[PDB]
Amino acid sequence: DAIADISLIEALQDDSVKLVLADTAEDRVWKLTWYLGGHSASLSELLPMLQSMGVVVLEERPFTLRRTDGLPVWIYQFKISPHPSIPHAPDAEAQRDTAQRFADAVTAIWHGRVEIDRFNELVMRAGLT
Amino acid sequence: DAIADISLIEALQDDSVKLVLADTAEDRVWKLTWYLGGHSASLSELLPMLQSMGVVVLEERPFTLRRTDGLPVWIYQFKISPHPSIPHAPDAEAQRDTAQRFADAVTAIWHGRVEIDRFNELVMRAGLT
Repeated sequence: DAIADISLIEALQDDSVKLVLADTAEDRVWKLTWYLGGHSASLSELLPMLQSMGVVVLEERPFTLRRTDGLPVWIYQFKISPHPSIPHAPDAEAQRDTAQRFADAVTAIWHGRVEIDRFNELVMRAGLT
Repeated sequence: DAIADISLIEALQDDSVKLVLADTAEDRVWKLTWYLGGHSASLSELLPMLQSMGVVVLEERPFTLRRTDGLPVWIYQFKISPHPSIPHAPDAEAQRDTAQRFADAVTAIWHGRVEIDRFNELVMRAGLT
């Protein structure tokens, strides 16, 4: 896990943001790793963005460290679960596409390019960008 | 810390709730220990109650264990900060009274005896129950 972590950490820039969404070994539970490259963010603003996605926030674990150039970076492990009414993935390809769309959507939400509303849930419902 | 923890844990009952609010060694930062005696609660419902209090949720740390009678209990450490416009405590007595009112208010919020709105902020603003 250290190889993937330092690779994503080094690829970050000033005030950069990275997300990786994977599935937990159990059923209907996902792990989202959220990397903040330079500045820390509180949960009261980080949670509503994921709430608009339609998933339920279950657990959070914070971490932090310093990069090679002295840039402090933060890592947040989110154990989340999507809404039961959300359809499943017929294959691994659908899971991969949904993960990519989810990461891009939340990244857009953080930058303020969109609004915070339940319309975002359609990304995981109708398979839209 | 173990003496105070097991004392509060043993005093709990089925589906009981306990809160202890203390001040961190730094300035304008508080630590709230939230003990759930029997059932686990997600952050998506535990956070709005504290949001209505007027404080900003900064960090959360989860823990769990089993009691002597086999009852599983959960502990949540919340590192929070009140709103800057909220007045300070002129003495330790005001801090103690505010902590007692805060604990009682949030305990009432969890039981559903009140509503979730910004009116609750007056508890920490005008010193009301």
